[PDB]
This record gives sequence, structure tokens and C-alpha cells, in this order.
Amino acid sequence: MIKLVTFDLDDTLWDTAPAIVGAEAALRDWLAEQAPKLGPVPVEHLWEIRSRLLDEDPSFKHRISALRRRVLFHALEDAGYDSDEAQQLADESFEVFLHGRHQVQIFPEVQPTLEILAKTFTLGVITNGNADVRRLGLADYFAFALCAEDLGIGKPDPAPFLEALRRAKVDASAAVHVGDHPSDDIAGAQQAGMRAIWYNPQGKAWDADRLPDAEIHNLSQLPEVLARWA
Amino acid sequence: MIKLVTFDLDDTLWDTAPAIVGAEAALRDWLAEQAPKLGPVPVEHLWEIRSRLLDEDPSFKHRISALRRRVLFHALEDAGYDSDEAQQLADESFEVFLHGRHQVQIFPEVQPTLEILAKTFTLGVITNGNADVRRLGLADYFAFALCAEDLGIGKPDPAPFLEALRRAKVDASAAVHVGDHPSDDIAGAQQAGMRAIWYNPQGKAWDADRLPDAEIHNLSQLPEVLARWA
Ligand SMILES: [Mg+2]
Ligand SMILES: [Mg+2]
Repeated sequence: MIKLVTFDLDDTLWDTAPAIVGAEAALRDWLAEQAPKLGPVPVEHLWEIRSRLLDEDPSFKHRISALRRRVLFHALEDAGYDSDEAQQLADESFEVFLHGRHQVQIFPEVQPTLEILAKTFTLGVITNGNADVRRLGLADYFAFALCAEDLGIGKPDPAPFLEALRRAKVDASAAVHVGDHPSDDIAGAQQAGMRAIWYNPQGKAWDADRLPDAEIHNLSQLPEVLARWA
Repeated sequence: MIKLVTFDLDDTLWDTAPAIVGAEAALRDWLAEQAPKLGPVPVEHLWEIRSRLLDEDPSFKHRISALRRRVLFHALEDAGYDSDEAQQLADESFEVFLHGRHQVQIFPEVQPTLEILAKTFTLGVITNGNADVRRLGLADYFAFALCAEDLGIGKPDPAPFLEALRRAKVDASAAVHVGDHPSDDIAGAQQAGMRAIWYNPQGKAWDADRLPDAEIHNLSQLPEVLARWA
């Protein structure tokens, strides 16, 4: 019997692109006004900085919020601001980015289904990103929410899955992870010993030899799918 | 005595930022027109694909045009388009980017100075980017123009500098490189045995032990600086 069901956030519970596009635009406009010494910055330029940081410390890849604040800092300093005002503007502009990326549209299928599942399963979140369920309508459905930045390591590494299993106190064979990414969610959870349900609403083809343990196109299929393994 | 002067392009012969920003926007606009299925894509989403390609083939960093075309390809195809239409769209959208990329405003100090220098020195270009002087009114001042994409290796590696010396048929002690970047241009050229002149119009501070052989804020200072080493 399945005791634990964990879920990926971006493109599993909502479409990721729109809220991140809006967040970028918001970050952009706030800098144009509040840091007018930085000026129109090509995507190319933040990346140059980002890549230097990742070369100096590759583990930054698992700390996406810290990484972005640091990139913003270096860009600001390098455009003329005092170390102190740069840090302070970096901090403020990031908080504007982060408020923006939380303006997501949760799929309609999500709340009704989480409510059903919570009657019978312990539920958790495992995300590489910086969407925080407490900021959304969702904190109360989940026993816990894990993110790579707090762990210092992200999916598909075993660590985040093992930590979920620890917090629930269940063995891998009693757990299912649900997500949209073939490598991060599916292969990741399976290599940690769990079952994995692939969320594929657009009906994409699967191309790895090990199959998802199930595939769905709508989250409200979860209760029937999980009952298979009861 | 000085026979060869080589010059970096971006941020030494013109401001880097504006033409590239315009290019990104033109690229953005043309794709909303001819590739409606891709839709508004977060900068973050291109970085992931870019990062993926740089993983399978790290030498992609020296092929910036080819790299962008491949990233455009994968985003279009992974947006639904067939391998055929993706590739034609990638290729076409890239040419639009590249055209916009060449709408630079050459510093007024440049042409008058190149004309003077050309009378007594061999002039060359050494760049990691995809600005092509042949597409600009500047082509006639230069004997050669090396880019990292054609050499498969970029500054600060000594290879592009050593190639320049071979094209001009002179020894390193007979050569000077002019550039804005402390590592790519200055340290790079000096480690290859050349003299290096730091283009620093904004009056930034220099913080490496080894000094640029000279520092200027206006390209028209070159004739007098070069005369020091005659
Ligand atoms: Mg996801
Ligand atoms: Mg440059």
C-alpha cells in the first residue's frame, strides 16, 4: 500500500511559462525605474555573469534564488553602484521578481484532487524551483514541501526523494511521485525506489526504456491510478 | 618595432548593449509572427536548453551563432514543430537576429583613427562574438578578422592571438592588441607575448598586478601611444 504521494510544482500543478514571463517583465521595469544606471540589459549579459558564478561554484545551480540575487548584485556593481546599494537593490528587485513568479494560475483540477487524496495519503512537494506553496493557496494540503535550495541539491539526485521518505517515515516502495519531467521527476523518483506517475496533458511521446509507472493527462485521474497499487 | 595592431569589437569600437537588445526584440517579434506555437518563452527556458547543449558539447561556447540556432531549433521543435519546419524557422529567425545584431553605432572616434593607423600598421580584428566587420563599413581598414567560431577557440586563450601574428607575418613583440576586457583582451594578448592597450572610456579601476601596456579613454589616442614603442 501507498502511503506517500509527492508532487512537482512547475508544469504539474500550473503552467510555468506565463508567471515567469510576467516576473521577468516586472523585474525589468523595476530596474529601469529604480536602478536607471543599469539600463537596457541584453539577456546575453546576465548569462555571462551567471556562467562565471557557476564556474566558480557549480553548486549554485541548486540555489536558484541566491544565484539570481548574486547575478543582479554583480550587474549592479559593474554598472556603477556601491557594494552596499548594489546589494540592497539586488535584494529589492529580486523580491519583486519572486512576488511576480507566484502569480500562477493553479489548474482547476488541482484543489479538488488534493482534497480527495489527503483523506488517504500523506502528501508532499519536491521542487527544484522557488515557488513556495505557502504563498499560494496550497500549504495546508501538504505535510511538507522540499526544495533544492534548502537541500542544496535537486532532482534527479536521490537526496530530495530520500528526504521526503524520511519525513513521511515510509519506504520507497510505499511512495509515488507525480511530475511532468521525464528525467527530473520520473527517472529521478524511480532511481530512488519510488513509483512515478508522468503528468503528460499534451500527450507527448515517452522515449526512455524504463516506463513511467503510469501516465495521466489530468490530475483527477490520480485516485483511480493510485488505487491500482493499493 | 610595431607592425600589427589588433582590436576587439564589442565595447571597444561601439557600445555592446543597444544593438543586441534590439536584436533580441526583433528576434522576439519575428517569432511571434512566423512561429505562433512557440509563444512567450521565459529567458529562463532558453538558458536550460543552452545549458544542456553546453553539457553534451562544451566547445559550443566558441560557436555562439551555431549555439543560438540550435537552441532556437529545440525550443521550436519542442513547441510542436517538425524537424523540418523547426530548422527552417531556427535558421530564418537567426538571420533576423544577426541582422539586428549588426545595427551598431560605431563610435565617431573610430573611422578617423583606423584611417590614420592603416597607413602605417597592419590592422586586424580578434573577436569571440558574431559581429562581422565585413557587414559593416569598417571592413576595408582590416587585413583580417578572426572570430572564435571560425577558429574553434576564443580569447583569452593564446591561439587566436598566435593566429593573428601568422596572418600578419610578424612576431609578438611587433604587435599590440586593443580591447576593453581586462581578462579576454589585456591578459590574453600579454600572455601571448603582445603588448596590450586597455580601452577604458568609463574610467574603471584596474586591479591586476600586471598593468596594461597603456590605457586610453579615446581611440584617437592610439597614434601617440603607439609612437612610444616605435
Ligand atoms: Mg515540473
Ligand atoms: Mg569587448
